[PDB]
Amino acid sequence: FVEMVDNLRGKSGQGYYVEMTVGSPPQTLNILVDTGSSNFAVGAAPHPFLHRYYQRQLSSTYRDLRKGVYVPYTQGKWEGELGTDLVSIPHGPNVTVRANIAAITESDKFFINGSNWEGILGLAYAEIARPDDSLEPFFDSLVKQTHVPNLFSLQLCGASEVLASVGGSMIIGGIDHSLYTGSLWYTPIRREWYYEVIIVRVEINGQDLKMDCKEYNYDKSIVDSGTTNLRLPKKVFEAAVKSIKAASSTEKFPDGFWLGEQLVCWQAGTTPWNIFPVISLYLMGEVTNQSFRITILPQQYLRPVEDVATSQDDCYKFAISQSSTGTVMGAVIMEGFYVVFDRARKRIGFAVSACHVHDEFRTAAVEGPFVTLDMEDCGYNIPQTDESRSHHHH
Ligand SMILES: CC(C)Oc1cccc(CN2CC[C@@]3(C[C@@H]2C)CN(C)S(=O)(=O)N3c2cccc(F)c2)c1
Ligand SMILES: [Zn+2]
Repeated sequence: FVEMVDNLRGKSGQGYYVEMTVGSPPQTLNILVDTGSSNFAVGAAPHPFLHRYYQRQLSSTYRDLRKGVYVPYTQGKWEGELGTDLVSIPHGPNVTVRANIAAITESDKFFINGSNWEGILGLAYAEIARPDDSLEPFFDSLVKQTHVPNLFSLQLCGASEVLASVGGSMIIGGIDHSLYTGSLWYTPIRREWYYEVIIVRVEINGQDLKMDCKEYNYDKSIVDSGTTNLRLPKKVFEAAVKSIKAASSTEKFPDGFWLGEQLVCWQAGTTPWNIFPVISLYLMGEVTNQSFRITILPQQYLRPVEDVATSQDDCYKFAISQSSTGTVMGAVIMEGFYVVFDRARKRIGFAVSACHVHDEFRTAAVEGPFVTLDMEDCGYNIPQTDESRSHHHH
């Protein structure tokens, strides 16, 4: 799928985007690739952080749905007008789809200054689409309207006045064998809403965290290309950081470092990578009682940032952070691997990425099988609110 290799770009820590065209004539837009949301939404009015926006009135193929949408999150929000229009991905399949499109008219702390993207491509399922699950996500429309297989795969490749440029591949409708090495291991998608998975075990430098495995998935664990960090539930983050601190103890970093709010530096090329441990997440296998592990290096969890005030040093940000909404396997995890979102088979595949950052001593790894007799259920059941229970699903 050569035509789709290297079709993603971005700035380190500001997301990966794909170029898309919307309307007739086609309006070129850079769109955030987000497996953690399900709406196709685009800046549609001026904003200080946008180099352009979607102009609905200028598309001959635009159809107004005469319905607005309000999308609040913890860290930001967007609102807009719903409609449909012709959509294509120039470095994607040779097809045009009529998809739903939310024209963003108002937002707060959503767009990022310098990110070079003006919209979002929510690749997750209809269950989490706003306003409700009847608003068909883009990927669902693409599959229904064309002969494109119900699968996509992501190879996110990790990195003085600007942030480092990043690259990647979104292979729509297939798996490209040049993007990975070794075996491709699959973990079941628990439920089709977010790309929800189950973590059965966590090790830091081969050492088991020894927590009740439901703690790893409290309240869920998701694969999210739209999130930079590896985000872990409070108790898990504490145990993990305690362990990384102990292995790296010859270096006494400020508190701000471990909170992910401060860079730590070393003379160029002298970074002591070997004092930092590998992190292994064991994911539920397709077979009962089996698991496989995905192992990341500090090259994935220590994000490179070039200091204006310290240009001659290699500086890093700690990219593991606390969560109150479960585990989020963001770019920190994804950059080590080629990830296959096999929707047709309700499973997620992981293989060692041909582009992952490593050294001469260690590599990111995907290894299995690991067996457990009479394996306990590691899944958490989210308390059901009266509001969600009341929803009908016709
Ligand atoms: C590329 C990254 C760096 O920035 C992003 C900017 C916009 C959307 C996304 C994708 N994605 C990231 C996580 C998300 C939901 C959002 C769609 C869920 N979380 C619970 S959240 O509230 O943090 N939240 C978030 C983060 C920033 C702004 C916002 F409104 C919500 C990422
Ligand atoms: Zn009903």
